[PDB]
Amino acid sequence: DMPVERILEAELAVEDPVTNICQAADKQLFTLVEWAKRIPHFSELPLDDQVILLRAGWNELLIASFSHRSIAVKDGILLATGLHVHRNSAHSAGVGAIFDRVLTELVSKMRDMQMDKTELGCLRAIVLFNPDSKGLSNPAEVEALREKVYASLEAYCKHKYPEQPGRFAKLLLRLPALRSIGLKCLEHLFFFKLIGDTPIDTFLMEMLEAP
Amino acid sequence: DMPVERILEAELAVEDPVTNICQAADKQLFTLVEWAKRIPHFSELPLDDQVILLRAGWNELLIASFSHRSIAVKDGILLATGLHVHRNSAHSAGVGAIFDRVLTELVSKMRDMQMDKTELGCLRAIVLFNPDSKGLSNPAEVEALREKVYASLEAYCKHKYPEQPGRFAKLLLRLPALRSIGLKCLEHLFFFKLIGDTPIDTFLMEMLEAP
Amino acid sequence: HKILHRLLQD
Amino acid sequence: HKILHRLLQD
Ligand SMILES: C=CC(C)(C)c1cc2cc3c(cc2oc1=O)O[C@H](C(C)(C)OC(C)=O)C3
Ligand SMILES: C=CC(C)(C)c1cc2cc3c(cc2oc1=O)O[C@H](C(C)(C)OC(C)=O)C3
Repeated sequence: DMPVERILEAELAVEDPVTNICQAADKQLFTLVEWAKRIPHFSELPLDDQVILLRAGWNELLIASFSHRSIAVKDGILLATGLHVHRNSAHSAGVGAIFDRVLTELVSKMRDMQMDKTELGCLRAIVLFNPDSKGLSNPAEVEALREKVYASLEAYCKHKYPEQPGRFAKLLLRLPALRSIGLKCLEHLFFFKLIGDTPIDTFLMEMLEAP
Repeated sequence: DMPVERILEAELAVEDPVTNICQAADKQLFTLVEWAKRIPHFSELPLDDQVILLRAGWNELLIASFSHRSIAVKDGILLATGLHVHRNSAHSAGVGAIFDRVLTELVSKMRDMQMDKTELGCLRAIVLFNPDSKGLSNPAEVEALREKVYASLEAYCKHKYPEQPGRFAKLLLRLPALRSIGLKCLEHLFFFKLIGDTPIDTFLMEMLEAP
Repeated sequence: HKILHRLLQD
Repeated sequence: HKILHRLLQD
């Protein structure tokens, strides 16, 4: 079973701008582990698979979270550190293109449809249970959990928003945007690491390690 | 309106291994334009938006097509040129990693669930109607068409496969994989272009142009 | 993007 | 991946 109540609980339990962003990322990685432990059945996966899932999913998971956190702000993102990054500040730091993608493809779209915290939590749980993650000892088990999440998400959407039959699909169809943005954010992170003039903390650094 | 019948019709109407793959890609780009013209309402979009949509979507569109074409073959892909690329041949050409992603994340998953041609066509139509495409004169119009496709796809799935309530979501949740694989395939293409020892034909080359 | 435009024209 | 393992351990 995969109750949306437990998924919302997990969300509520955890509730140079590039430097501030990277500092926020590291901080949130610790919080991400605690979030994942609160997602039903995650903790009962083999430890190595928990590792694979979080290493595969961390960037999209963090991106989804800060994007939804920023829905009430115009032309900016809210970091969990309490810091705001304005569009202008991002642009002035040479990261304007990817920042604008986050705002247009994620934040504004979450705002437009009033994505709620249960829906966000479920989307994040779907991302977490990524059966395509390489090295999984039992991909079918992870596929099964993902199926349970999106079965539960749809039921939630049909009950809470019966006037919006396309809402469930609309939620899922932000996932390709999240995937591409996640990949581009990672590319920037690897560059910041390569260049060496951006402090990267230990957990964030560990995520940039090879498998 | 967005009838799945018209979308299937479009699919049926158009029905160094790296070199062969690139040659196949160029060939299929011509066919892709004809496919898109057969997708309801696409031709009635402004010409500049038709251009944006196909330039944004071509690689994923082509990847979806060859992946579904290859479901009946083991450890290989079927090119539209009639040529087969075996996993071993791909690996021996230095493109094994991305080839394996195509096989595991797309082909094998399409095979596992027996994705049919209507479903493929609809997924491709969703990819085509990408409202996140930059420069669109009316993104809302493209969003509307995408909504119509996935409304129709779901109805098809509920009617044809009522025993599989999660099928619709399962179809949509191959789209993040398609997006990431598309991005990686593009990266390889840009490298083949940069290196210069892979022939790239005119239409494929045009797709690698800047906007 | 001349090829694409031409093909979409008709 | 020592940090991740340790945090997941408990
Ligand atoms: C601005 C874009 C660039 C490309 C520099 C970029 C941005 C980026 C942003 C965030 C991130 C990693 C990131 O990697 C990047 O490379 O995790 C941080 C969040 C999830 C916000 O932690 C909090 C505090 O919630 C948000
Ligand atoms: C093998 C992977 C690499 C990375 C070299 C790679 C593969 C790849 C494959 C195809 C493609 C573009 C591609 O770009 C790539 O860079 O469009 C061709 C299809 C869609 C098959 O046209 C037909 C004949 O249907 C398929």
